[PDB]
Amino acid sequence: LQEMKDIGVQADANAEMRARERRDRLHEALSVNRSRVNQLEKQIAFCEA
Amino acid sequence: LQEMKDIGVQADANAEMRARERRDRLHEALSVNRSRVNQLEKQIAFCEA
Repeated sequence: LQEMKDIGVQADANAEMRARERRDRLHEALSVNRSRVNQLEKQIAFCEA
Repeated sequence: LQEMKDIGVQADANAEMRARERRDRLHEALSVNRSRVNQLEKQIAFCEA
C-alpha cells in the first residue's frame, strides 16, 4: 500500500472505468474540434482572399 | 520473480539507458518530421489559395 502511494495512484476499479470514459469522450470531442478548425481555416483563408 | 516473468521485460541497466536514448532521439525526430510536414502543407495550402 506504501508502494501504491509512492507510485502516487488511487488504483480503484470503479474510478478506472469512470476516468477512461471521461477521457475518451474528451479525446473524441478534441478530434472533432481539430477537424472543424481545419475546414473553417480553409473557408476563412478562401473567403478573405 | 513471477511478476517479472509475467511483465516479460529483461530491463538490464545497460538496456534501460540504451532504450531511453533511442526512444528519446526518436521522439524529437518525430516532432521535427511532423513539423516539416505541417510547414510544407501550410506552404502548399497557401500556394493553392
